[PDB]
Amino acid sequence: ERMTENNDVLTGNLYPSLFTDDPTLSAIAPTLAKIARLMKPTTSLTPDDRAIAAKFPRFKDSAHLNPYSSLNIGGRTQHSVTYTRMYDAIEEMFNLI
Amino acid sequence: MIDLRLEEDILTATLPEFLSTRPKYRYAYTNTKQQDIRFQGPMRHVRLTHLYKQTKLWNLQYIERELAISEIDDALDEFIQTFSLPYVIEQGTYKYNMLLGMHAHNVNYQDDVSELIANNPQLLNYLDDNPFSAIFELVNVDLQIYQYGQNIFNNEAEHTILFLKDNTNYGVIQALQKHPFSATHINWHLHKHIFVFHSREQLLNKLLSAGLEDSQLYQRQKTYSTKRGDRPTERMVTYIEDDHIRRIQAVFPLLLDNIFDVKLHKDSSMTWLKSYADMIYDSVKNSNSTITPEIRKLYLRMYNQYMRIFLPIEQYMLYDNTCWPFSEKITLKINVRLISSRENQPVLWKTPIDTENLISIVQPDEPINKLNFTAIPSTMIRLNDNITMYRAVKDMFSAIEYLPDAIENIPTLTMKEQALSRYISPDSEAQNFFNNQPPYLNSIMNVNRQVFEAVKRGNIQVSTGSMEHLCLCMHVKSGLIVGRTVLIDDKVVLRRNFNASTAKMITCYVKAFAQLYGEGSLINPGLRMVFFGVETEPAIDILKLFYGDKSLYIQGFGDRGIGRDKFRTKIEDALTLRIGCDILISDIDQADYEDPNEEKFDDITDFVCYVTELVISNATVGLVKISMPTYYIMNKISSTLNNKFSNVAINIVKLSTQKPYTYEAYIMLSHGSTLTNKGYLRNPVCDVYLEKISLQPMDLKIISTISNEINYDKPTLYRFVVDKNDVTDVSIAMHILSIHCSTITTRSVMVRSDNTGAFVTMSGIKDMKRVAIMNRMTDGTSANSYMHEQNGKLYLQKVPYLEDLISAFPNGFGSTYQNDYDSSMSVINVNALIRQVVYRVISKSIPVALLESLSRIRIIGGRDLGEMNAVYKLYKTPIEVYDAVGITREYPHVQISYRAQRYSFTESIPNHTLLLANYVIMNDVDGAPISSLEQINTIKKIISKISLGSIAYIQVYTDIVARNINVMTKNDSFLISANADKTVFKVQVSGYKAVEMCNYEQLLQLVSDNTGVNIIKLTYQDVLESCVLSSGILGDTGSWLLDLVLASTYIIEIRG
Amino acid sequence: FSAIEYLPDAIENIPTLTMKEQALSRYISPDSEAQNFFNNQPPYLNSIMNVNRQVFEAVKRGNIQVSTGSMEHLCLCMHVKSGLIVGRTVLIDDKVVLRRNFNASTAKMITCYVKAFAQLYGEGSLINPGLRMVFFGVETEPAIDILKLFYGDKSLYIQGFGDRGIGRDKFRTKIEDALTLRIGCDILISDIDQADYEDPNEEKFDDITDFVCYVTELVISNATVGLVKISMPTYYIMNKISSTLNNKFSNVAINIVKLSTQKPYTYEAYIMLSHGSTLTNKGYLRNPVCDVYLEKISLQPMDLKIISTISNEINYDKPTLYRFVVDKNDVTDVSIAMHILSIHCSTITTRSVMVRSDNTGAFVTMSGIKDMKRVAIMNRMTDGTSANSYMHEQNG
Repeated sequence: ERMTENNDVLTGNLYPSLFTDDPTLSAIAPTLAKIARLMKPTTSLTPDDRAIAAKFPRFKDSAHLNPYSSLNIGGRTQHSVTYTRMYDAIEEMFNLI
Repeated sequence: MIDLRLEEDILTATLPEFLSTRPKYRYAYTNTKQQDIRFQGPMRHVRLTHLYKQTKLWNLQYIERELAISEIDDALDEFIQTFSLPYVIEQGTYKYNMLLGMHAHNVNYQDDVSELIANNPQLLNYLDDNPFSAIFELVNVDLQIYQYGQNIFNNEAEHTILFLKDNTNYGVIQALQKHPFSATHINWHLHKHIFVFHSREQLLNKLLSAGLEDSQLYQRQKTYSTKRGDRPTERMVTYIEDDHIRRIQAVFPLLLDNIFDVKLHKDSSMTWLKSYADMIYDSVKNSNSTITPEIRKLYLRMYNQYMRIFLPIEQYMLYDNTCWPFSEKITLKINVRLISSRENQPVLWKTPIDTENLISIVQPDEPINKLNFTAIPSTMIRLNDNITMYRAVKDMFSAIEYLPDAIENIPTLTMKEQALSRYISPDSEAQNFFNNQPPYLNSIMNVNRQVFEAVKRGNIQVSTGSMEHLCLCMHVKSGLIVGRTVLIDDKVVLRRNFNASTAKMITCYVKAFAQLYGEGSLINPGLRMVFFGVETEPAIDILKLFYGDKSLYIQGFGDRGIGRDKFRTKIEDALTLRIGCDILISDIDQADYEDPNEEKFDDITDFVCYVTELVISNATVGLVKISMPTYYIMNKISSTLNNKFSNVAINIVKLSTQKPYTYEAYIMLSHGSTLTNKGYLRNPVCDVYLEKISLQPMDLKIISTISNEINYDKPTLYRFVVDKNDVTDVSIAMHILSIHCSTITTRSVMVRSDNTGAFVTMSGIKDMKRVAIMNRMTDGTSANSYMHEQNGKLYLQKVPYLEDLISAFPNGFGSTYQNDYDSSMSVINVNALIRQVVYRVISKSIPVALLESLSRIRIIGGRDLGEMNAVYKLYKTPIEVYDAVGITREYPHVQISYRAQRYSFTESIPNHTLLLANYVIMNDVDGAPISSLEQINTIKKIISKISLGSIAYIQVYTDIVARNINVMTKNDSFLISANADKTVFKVQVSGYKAVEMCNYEQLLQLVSDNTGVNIIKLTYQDVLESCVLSSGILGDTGSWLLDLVLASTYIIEIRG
Repeated sequence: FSAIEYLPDAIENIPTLTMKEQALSRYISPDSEAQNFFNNQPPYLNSIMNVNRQVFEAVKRGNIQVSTGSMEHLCLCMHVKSGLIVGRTVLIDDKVVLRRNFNASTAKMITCYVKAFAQLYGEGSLINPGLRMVFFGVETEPAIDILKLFYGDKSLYIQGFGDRGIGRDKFRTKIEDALTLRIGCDILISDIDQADYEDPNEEKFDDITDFVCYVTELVISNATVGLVKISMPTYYIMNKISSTLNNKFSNVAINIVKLSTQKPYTYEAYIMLSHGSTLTNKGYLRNPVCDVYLEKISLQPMDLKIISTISNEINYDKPTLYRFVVDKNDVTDVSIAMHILSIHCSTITTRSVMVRSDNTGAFVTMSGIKDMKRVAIMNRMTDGTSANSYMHEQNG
């Protein structure tokens, strides 16, 4: 069945497959989880105190997703992990091709 | 589930534990194709972040197959030298708290407090208490950490715990107000941690799991068996003003009694919780309830507070002061005690007869009810028709032998015309049905499989000549090795074609051999024998494989080489026996039934007499198959004994291998001496074939439409399935089934991940006894409080309440283990069969015009009152029972009185009564035996107690046929012993000690001078009718004694 | 497998209202919490698991010999499934799948079997070449399979009754069992708790007594020897039993019996019935077992403490066990710690480790259990002329 291209997915109780944790996903069909895993962000959900502490409008105990990392962990400058998350991605994809 | 934080508290000076030999884990593997690897010990906080890629640990959770073991080990070793934690050792003792460390490694140092760690990892160390005070004073932010569940290869945080900046209570309430999904324990650890969930309906399951855990904890606290820990209660608090979650949490602390088979039989349990939490608003809001009535106030409180924790009177004694200042000594629990099913094995019910109240059949406006219902498939729990016919191998070789009974042997035209008339008469269809409705050959296949697979891998020993060494020598080809103990290694090719004649021939061999000379073994060091079977390919090979030290000469005759070869004149066989052999056997049916004319009758008689002449002129001993078997033929045989050879004698014999219901017999000939009888007049076997019976071969029904009708005897077995969604049809179904079936068997399944698709099963067999006992169900003043049957039939209104039904729905319905081979055709022992034949014809010899003969039924010989099947007068007739040990009671709704006492056989007999007694006067009143003279003396005692319109019955063994057995095979259910080798015969019923059989002559003279008392004998037309009107056929370790027992006992009736 | 058996002690057996009201008052009385604690504070079932593991792993690789019928040949026949080979000596090679569910009733039932068998006739072995027996347990799935695996030359007939198929099935009126014994069997056993403790009224008391008397009538009318589980067990019931001996059968007699498998602190007992002769007593008045249940005790189920704060105080009896760790860096606290521990514990156990490549991170351990004897012997410690050279205790 040619899956429809556009779909009213994200709003309401109908989640998209191919993006569940469910390690069975990895077991049954490799080379697919080996892709979906390369996409999940996995950074943090750091809240935002300074926003509310000035009585801005926010849902109490809100959060955000900084897409990136730091570079000054206690003043030592490790090597910008996002570079690794990018490099292994490229490497894996070209190995597959 | 949650707060598995168990204060492991490793010590800082031992964090070099890291190099542990592959820290203990937990592997599992199921059809979900998961590769789950739980982590045991202090390592449930480690989460394989997006680092560790290309490590072995990753690349193994793509191995689709089952995971080898060594891989886990060496990969873990390869992983442990990469993983690391921060720590610093210093002077003194310190604990590590093992939590912020694992976390700031779990997330690779990206949240603010991690900066407080990576820059200076002493703050992780801490003394006796409060591993967080310094931190919180130094940072002043709430600290959030996650919990990534088991099955390491998962990374989504299913929830998150959260520590508070101010361990006091006020801060707990404060932080709980926000964070729209939250919960916290009652343990002191409350002060240090709150929970935060993800969704609305992620709370529900956690709350229910914690509730089940609190049930277990309350239980194990009740008996003061509290483990080495703390946390008085497990339940939670929350501020979600959700109708559903508040309903659950309010109804919960009133059901803290039952045990909920936590995760070992996990089930609709939570669904049942939610349902019952809903099924109270229909009670606590409306009137007309079991609220009784104060539960309203209590339940309304519990539902309206959200702040107090309600502790039953026990737990409150432990929850002291340092938690929620909101609690109460709750009490007045709701009374619902529900049972729990065992492992997958099913459940059986024992529907009762005693009660105090009744339940209604169809709504109080209408007669007959009809539950037109579905049925179960056969791919579900199957149907086995295999009738277990044998215990250990000995039961495949027993036999029985009868001797002559008269001094003359002369063929008379009377017996000849008798036999001829019987021959041209067609058989009874029911009889055909009983010895063809299968299986029995499949039964010996079972024991053969047993011994074979047992010796192969089973611990079974054969001493090279045992009966077993024959048994596995059956259906096995070239696979035997004799190292003085039979072993099977290879060449295990196994025979086919055990077409029911092999067994008869081999049993005849073993019988004739044992009778020949001593039973030292089943191997003679050299022998000879022949065979006359119509087809004997296997027997020759069987025996030639059974010896091994051959030194023999075996060959069979008369094998034209046809599969189902009929017997036709079979004559070209005798000029072939110029051998002068040893033991001879012959298996020829000799039962041509096609246009039965007298010419064929005469020639077949000449033929069988010819075979006998041949066998007796030849080798000493040897059987022959007789299939007529009227004594007329046997008379002619015993006649031809005269004028030909000698004092050689004949014997009749039945075999345990023989199919039960046949007329067949074997005739054994020996060259030995005679016991001066030489003639056959009266014998049990011949008294079987000489009956012109006609019957209906009625059979089972597997109907699935229950009806509230007393339809007496089809018979049948009920079988169907209902659902669990609503419970008002399952209850009535099980009851209206209980009015028909003494035993019920239920099995439940769950396919629909919730209460939908319930599929509960019910299956039982309709017994005559329960129908008889519930025919009355009066409990009324001659009114239709349980009656008003329509035209012709009889229909019922109220049913004896079933005790434990409502409180079994969550669990307690079994789970359909491996086979569940629930059968259709049932087996019954010969003893129970005879009891049925008497509860039969006893019920038929009741004289006409004595049916309105009220009143008193007095019954001795009770002990489950099974005689009720012998009486259909349970309409306006009360019953009193005098019998042995058993709690005496009075049953008000069925007019049945049970009284336990010896009854002494000597009391008044009021006018218009009835006295039944079976095997009652057989038994030691105190332990001493009873002579036949004492027995007839007791009969004389009873005789004088006639009561002018009151008859009585009694059963007695008669010994008429015991005096000519002379050969038994050590049965386990019907024995016989001679005293001083011939005085009187003692018989041992299935288990009990011997009893003195009453001699014949005393009963003859008694019936001679009784003048109003008769003796009733039994015949097939009484045993076939009971076997066809009641389910079950035969074959529990008996099945060849039938005839004997049918001829042993008589019944004596006393009218006046 | 050991056991013990007691005989009657009086010549009369007549139920008196005195003993009946005694038993009734005891029945409606609640038990003592400490007693509940003693027979539930575990384990004992785990203890037989230990010896089972021992014999199993020993015969597998261990030099253990079973002569195919020994008590051991039963013991490893427990918790082992289809893994036995008899070459006149039991060997285990494969098929080593092992049973589960030894829920403390299997052991009682099997010990009852071995006792009744040994008492039946001579102790030549634990194998008869053909037998019969039944079971009245509330749930007996395993026992049947255990025995059917223990013989091998089956020639038997074993089947259990009254198994509704519920896991923790309570005893409730249990009556539909007796019209089912039309067998005339050999040795009979019955494991039914028969201890309903919920609203203890006299009606339930009377009916439960009638029930147990019914079970006894049934077993004695049937096979020669066979035990039964008694759980009350006031002699009033035993008086009624010995009475019902009269007027019914014979000189057959009764015996009381305790089993080594039985859990220690219980009130439970077994009643053994035999068809043999009597030693002219026929009555029970004075016996040790019955003199146990007839006590209205009330206590506190006090338990251990694992406290780690030593004090120079004579606190007499909690009791407890002390346990902690100190370091090696300086030695003036370890000495005083060990001494002020010695005033409380007759035995001390120390263990030392070294993680810090030097004296740092010392981690020396101390652990002991507080004994009353040392407290008593050091209560005095006078060595003084009626002065506080070792005293001047504060208030109280």
